[PDB]
Amino acid sequence: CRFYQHKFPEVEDVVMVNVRSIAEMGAYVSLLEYNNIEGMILLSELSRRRIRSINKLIRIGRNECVVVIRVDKEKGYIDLSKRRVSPEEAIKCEDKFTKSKTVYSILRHVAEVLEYTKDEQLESLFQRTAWVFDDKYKRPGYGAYDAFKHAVSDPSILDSLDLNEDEREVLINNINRR
Amino acid sequence: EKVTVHFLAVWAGPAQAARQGPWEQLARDRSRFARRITQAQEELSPCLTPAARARAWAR
Amino acid sequence: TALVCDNGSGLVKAGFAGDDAPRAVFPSIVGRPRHQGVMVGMGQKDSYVGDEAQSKRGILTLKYPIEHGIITNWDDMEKIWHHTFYNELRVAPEEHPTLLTEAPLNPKANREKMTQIMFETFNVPAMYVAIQAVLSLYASGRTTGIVLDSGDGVTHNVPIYEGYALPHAIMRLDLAGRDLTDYLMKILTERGYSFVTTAEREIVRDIKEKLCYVALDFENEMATAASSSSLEKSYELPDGQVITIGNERFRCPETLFQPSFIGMESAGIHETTYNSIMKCDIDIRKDLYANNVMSGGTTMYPGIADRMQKEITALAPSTMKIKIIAPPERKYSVWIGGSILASLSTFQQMWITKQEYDEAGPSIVHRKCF
Amino acid sequence: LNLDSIIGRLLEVQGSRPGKNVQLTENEIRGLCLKSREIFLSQPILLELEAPLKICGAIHGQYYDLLRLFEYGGFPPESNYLFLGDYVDRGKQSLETICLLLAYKIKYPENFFLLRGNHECASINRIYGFYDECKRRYNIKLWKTFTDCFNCLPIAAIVDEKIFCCHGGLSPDLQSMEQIRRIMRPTDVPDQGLLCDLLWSDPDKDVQGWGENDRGVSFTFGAEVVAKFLHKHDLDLICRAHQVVEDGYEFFAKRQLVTLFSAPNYCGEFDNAGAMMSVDETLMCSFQILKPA
Amino acid sequence: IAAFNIRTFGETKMSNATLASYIVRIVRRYDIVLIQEVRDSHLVAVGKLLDYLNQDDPNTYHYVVSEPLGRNSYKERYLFLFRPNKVSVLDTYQYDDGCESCGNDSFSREPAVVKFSSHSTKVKEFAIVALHSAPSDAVAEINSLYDVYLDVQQKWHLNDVMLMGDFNADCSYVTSSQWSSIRLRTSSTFQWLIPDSADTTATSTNCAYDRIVVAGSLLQSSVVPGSAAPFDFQAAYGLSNEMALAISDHYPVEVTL
Ligand SMILES: Nc1ncnc2c1ncn2[C@@H]1O[C@H](COP(=O)(O)OP(=O)(O)OP(=O)(O)O)[C@@H](O)[C@H]1O
Ligand SMILES: *[C@@H]1O[C@H](CO)[C@@H](O[C@@H]2O[C@H](CO)[C@@H](O)[C@H](O)[C@H]2NC(C)=O)[C@H](O)[C@H]1NC(C)=O
Ligand SMILES: [Mn+2]
Repeated sequence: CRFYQHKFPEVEDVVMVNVRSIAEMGAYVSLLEYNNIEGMILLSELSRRRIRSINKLIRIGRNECVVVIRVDKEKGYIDLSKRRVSPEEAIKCEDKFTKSKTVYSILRHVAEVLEYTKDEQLESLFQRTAWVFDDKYKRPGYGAYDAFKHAVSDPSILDSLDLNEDEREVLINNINRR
Repeated sequence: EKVTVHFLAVWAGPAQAARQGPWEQLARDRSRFARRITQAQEELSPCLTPAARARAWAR
Repeated sequence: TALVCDNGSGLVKAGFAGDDAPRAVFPSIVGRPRHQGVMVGMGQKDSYVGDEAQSKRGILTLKYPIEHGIITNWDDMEKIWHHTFYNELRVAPEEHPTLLTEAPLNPKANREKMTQIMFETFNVPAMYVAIQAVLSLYASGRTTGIVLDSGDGVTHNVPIYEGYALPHAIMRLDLAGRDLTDYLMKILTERGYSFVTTAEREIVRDIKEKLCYVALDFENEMATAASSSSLEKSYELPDGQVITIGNERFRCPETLFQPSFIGMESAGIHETTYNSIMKCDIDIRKDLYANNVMSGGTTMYPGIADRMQKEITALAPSTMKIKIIAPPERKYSVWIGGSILASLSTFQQMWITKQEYDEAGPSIVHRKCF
Repeated sequence: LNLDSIIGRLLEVQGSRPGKNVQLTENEIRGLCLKSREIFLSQPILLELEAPLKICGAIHGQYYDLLRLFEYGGFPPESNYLFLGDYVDRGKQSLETICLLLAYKIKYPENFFLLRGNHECASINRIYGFYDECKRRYNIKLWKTFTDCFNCLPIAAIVDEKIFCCHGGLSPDLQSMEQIRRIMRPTDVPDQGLLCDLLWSDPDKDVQGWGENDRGVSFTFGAEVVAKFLHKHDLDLICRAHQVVEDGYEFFAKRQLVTLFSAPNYCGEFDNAGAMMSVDETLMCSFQILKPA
Repeated sequence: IAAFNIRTFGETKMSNATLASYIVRIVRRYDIVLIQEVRDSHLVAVGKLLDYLNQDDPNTYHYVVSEPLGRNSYKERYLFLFRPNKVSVLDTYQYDDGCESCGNDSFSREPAVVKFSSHSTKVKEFAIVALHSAPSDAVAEINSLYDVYLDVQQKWHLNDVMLMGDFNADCSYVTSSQWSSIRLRTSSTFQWLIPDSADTTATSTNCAYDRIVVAGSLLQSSVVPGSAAPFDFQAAYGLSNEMALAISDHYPVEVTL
């Protein structure tokens, strides 16, 4: 399941990608935050062939953060740009990716106990937990993470969630194992 | 350093409109559809052969 | 190179094989002047088609020569195609193979005239006729499944197995796009608004397309409509006036599920889908249940995916794996599927060629196109 | 072939609000194409030119800037022009640009000269816009006519044995000028060899000798490589056009080389200047610069 | 020939069965009538008007109607109604007033120009120029009419041109001192048949708003002196002041050939 309520990124966000293949017209990439849907990164700058484009392909083991240049929700395309990300902008992306991944990892163990098999079932769990904090605090990503850390000291944060006693214990357990 | 400076400002109209072209955003939106045929071809063709094309209306 | 011309009741979708979207989308309308006259700076026109025909409808008698999916007037239809090739795509038909699309269960006599016109009147080098529902399935990238193709004029359920329609299971519901628009116009009128000028009558369709949705729980929201503070939304008219729309947002597409609202005794789309599966061989139902693909513009309403999921699970055997696929591209899925089919290398020997027609005659269409 | 009516219609729209299209007939542009490819084949592959002239760099389809560019240095024949290529990709009106240049080539074949850029290559302008641009506004059969003229374009020029001009740069295989004259046309751009190298290499301030080129299909060369070639033939500093530089021009070897890029506000993504070099009758060099908006 | 500005001539006004009756009676008096200020986006009113007139015989009236003209959202058409048994249309064209996007077009509502064939009269070829002036641009637009005459000469080799329509001409719109700026009046080529003293307003004001202006030797000698006058349809049809305004705020201007 994706990390956030919305199914597509907003124009101008910088997102992290995995480089999947090299073709004539660019690199196909997977958005790590959006359930691995496929995007693209336009040709970085100037001009280039495919022969030495593999020296530009070290991102496959680097997972660069790139900015969304165009979206078309109807057609399904996401175009991205590497060239416009500054090093200072990049530092936040590494931090954001680690933070958002942490919420996922907490919830992924949650997903195992109830044995979800369909993405929409997993999303609804998210809708009632991680995404409640994201919406309540109008801070995508950061909201869920900050609240989970607090649960060590403030257990009451799960009380307003629609959960039974059993559901609560396994969620609480996985925080302690951190 | 013989620069004849031309600090030439807008004298036509929408200066930023006639520089950034839709072609790089229409050829890119072509390949990602051009590649969809090949992935489809490896799933769509086995129903488009003369031996099987006569199978359907038989049953 | 190849052309794809999807002839629809409401909208014609035309373009080139290989392109991801149709070049031209315009109303399937041909208009002939009721009176004698000219537009300033023009010679006398005998007909207008499409966009120009819509905007001048006042002085014309409009014809929608595609009624409930079936081509029913060949004089009018000749003029829609003439407009498509020469004015909209700006191509010469003799250079380009042209794939046409046909409605499901099109009568045999109708099929033949389509082939005849293309060759003798337009001299196309090749042509093919594909069932629209089948093209829709291809574009989603699977070969087995049941298509819900619901458009402007007609809705069809078409179960498809191994690439070919199953004639024993096609159901026809005469409830589709323009019935919903008309129903909305009625109930919006009942609220105490007036759509008098043509300018004001055409916009009702726009309101439908943008703000309407299918309710997840019907019973709850019908009581909650007036009370709720968040349901009701406002749409600004072009003059400046702002009207408020309430329970009409979700009552309108409900018509799809309960045709009785407008006096049709047919069964709803959830029921017809079920009836379609049970008319097929017991051997295949597992695969149908798992591949309900929805198609066409009137299936575009937000929320319809989740509502279909629920209503079908209730009717089917308890353990059947059900999945509804609602491709984001589904307002052009018919055309796009046509674009894919005509681009395959394998498909190049399935075309009806000019040679073949000269030997066999119009009856070839049944041998080659099915 | 009435060149002036076609050219007249193209130029009448100068000064209008940008975006306005010019729609020639298919037969006319085919007419432009059919009368264009004859003069190039009749002239040498290594041109021998005379001053005075105006020199200008890459255009990349910024047609309204091309029309603005001629407003300052003088229309032919009050001053001669050579453009160095890269006018067929990314911008919005590549077609008008190339169609206008060939028409002027036919009118003034001894006063107007065009070299081949790396974008004058089927595999490139397939990717970066020009193939797609012909399909929307015209058709692909006419595109094939275009892939016939490019194969006969020249690639470099030397002014009075003192200023060496070309699109890309030097090659470790270029020992005699005869090696260039022997390359046969029409030709595609091969996957290796001299013709490729002349169109793609770039200078770099921090390499000594030969380095690896980010472009792939070619190479980089350092500061010491530059000095030896000029020295062997008793030549001076070199002026070429293929890069993007913020100032419109940028020196990189203690003023021994300048790069020209002539399209300001490049494709709406940059705030760079575009520069033109103005060379008078005595070979004195000056610069013409379009400052950012 | 008439020039009739029908205030907010649209669907609303034509659906009223009463108003339709009276409008049709007015048109039927005339063999050619120009209707101005047609605010009819999709030509529904125009269709409904021709249907009423052409119920019994389909060729009583033919039409010449324009595209919506304008710099802004407000756009009007020129609607020509003519009897095809009396005159024929050989050619029409929209005056090219230049490039709107440049901001150089001389008129907000470009005059429609129609070449007529008239077999029954002494004059064989003549032009009708249509003008609905912009209220707030009357001064500039009337001046621009000088240039329109010269254009007509080039295309058709025709000196005989009749200019008619809603000029918006009056005391406030053209004051005494401004009259000396209008070449069309100071030049003896043009006879002004509607004088300053005529009253063409249905209100109690005394304003010569509507005018007909004629150029050319041949056409001038065909005009019957003094026939140009307002037709008070209120008087002739005995109406109240309220219904008169509901129809239109302008009277027709008529002429007999
Ligand atoms: N977002 C939307 N919401 C509701 N209705 C819509 C939306 N978009 C389009 N429609 C309606 O869909 C119809 C057009 O759909 P489509 O083009 O699939 O029909 P068609 O293909 O022309 O006809 P057919 O499907 O019978 O061949 C029109 O009635 C249009 O009003
Ligand atoms: C057509 O319009 C006229 C005026 O707009 C209508 O006459 C008026 O009708 C209303 C009815 O709502 C009365 O209240 C007024 O007193 C009438 N005013 C005058 C001055 O007559 C006429 O009724 C309309 N006809 C139709 C068929 O709609
Ligand atoms: Mn280059």
